[PDB]
Amino acid sequence: APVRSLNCTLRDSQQKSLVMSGPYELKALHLQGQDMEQQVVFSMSFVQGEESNDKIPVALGLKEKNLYLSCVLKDDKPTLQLESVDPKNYPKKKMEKRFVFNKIEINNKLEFESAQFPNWYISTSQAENMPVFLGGTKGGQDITDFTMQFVSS
Repeated sequence: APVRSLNCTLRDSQQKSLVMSGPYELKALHLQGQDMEQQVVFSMSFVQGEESNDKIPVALGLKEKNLYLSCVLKDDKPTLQLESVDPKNYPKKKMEKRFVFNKIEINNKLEFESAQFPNWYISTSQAENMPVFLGGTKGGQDITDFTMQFVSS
């Protein structure tokens, strides 16, 4: 209850929208028009962590589902996953580190760094219908910057 949330959608800098692939996967694809319906709405929560003018810790859950983006090791590799949680205990202000991302504002765009694995960012691929992932390479050919749209649902 003592958590401030905010509904929104994310679009990568290449203007791709995010959509639920499997029950636990997000995909980024060029979506437009009415078809923009298969687009995911997040509830962004301002949680506890080391706040700053340029870094704001948030948790990213799907709007009315008990599903959260979390960063864990899977094969020794930092990996982004959708994690289901107790729908009674979430969201909360002191989320577990896995669930926390630092939101960074860069040139009217956003980057989400994993608080658990520093310098690892939520990333999308140049190509479409590719899954959203955790990447340890800023710049490069993979996209780590986003734009956010305020919404509601």
